[PDB]
Amino acid sequence: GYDKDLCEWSMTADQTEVETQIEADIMNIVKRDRPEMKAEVQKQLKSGGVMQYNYVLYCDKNFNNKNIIAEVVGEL
Amino acid sequence: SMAEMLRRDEGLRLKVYWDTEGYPTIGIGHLIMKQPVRDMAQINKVLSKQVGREITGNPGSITMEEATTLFERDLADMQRDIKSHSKVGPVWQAVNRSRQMALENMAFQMGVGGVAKFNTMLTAMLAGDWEKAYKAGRDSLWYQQTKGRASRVTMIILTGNLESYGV
Ligand SMILES: [Cl-]
Repeated sequence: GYDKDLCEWSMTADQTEVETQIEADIMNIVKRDRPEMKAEVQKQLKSGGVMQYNYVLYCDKNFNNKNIIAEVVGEL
Repeated sequence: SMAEMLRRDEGLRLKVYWDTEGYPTIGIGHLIMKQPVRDMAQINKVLSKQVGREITGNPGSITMEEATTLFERDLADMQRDIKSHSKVGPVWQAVNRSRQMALENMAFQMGVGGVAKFNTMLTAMLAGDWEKAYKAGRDSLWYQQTKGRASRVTMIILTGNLESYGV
């Protein structure tokens, strides 16, 4: 998604604050849509990183954030 | 484009952050130093030479134009290396542009030397055995540890197109 305030903030704010926001936003979608995938998502965020999702979540009008689960864990 | 592909997989930062290994990073996956250094005087000193002007800030910051310039140089360096590598190069030369992008995406993530470790996958790509290549990519620790990205990238290797990136 594109969010004018979160786009630029996510590019510039301290990493710890940004990762807290990214991780909360992902985990809220997981809990709503595929709650059983929580442990898998947590595992991937720890092994693969959190910061890289800032662009698709907040800077990209062509990315629908409902698809962030598959973005982290793969299709289906 | 590789810019659009790697902006998606690496994110976009105008201020330093530290990757999963503790290494200072900025822009589109631009590694500043392959060392777990947090000292901002030292990070900014190295980044100033890489960008070409004095970086300031705790953490250091760049402009969007500088992030693009770092990316273009990083991409070119990686493409130089992948084509001249005695194992990966022959494979890159033998597949279509989409599968080239998949290999370049992996090399951007793990280095051309990391890609060279995928013997079974590379051999299968040279044979045109895309299902075997896909299965070998998905059988890897790389897939276990960055599963979303490995999924999208191996889907290219299987299908020969970029629809796993929405193209
Ligand atoms: Cl949503």
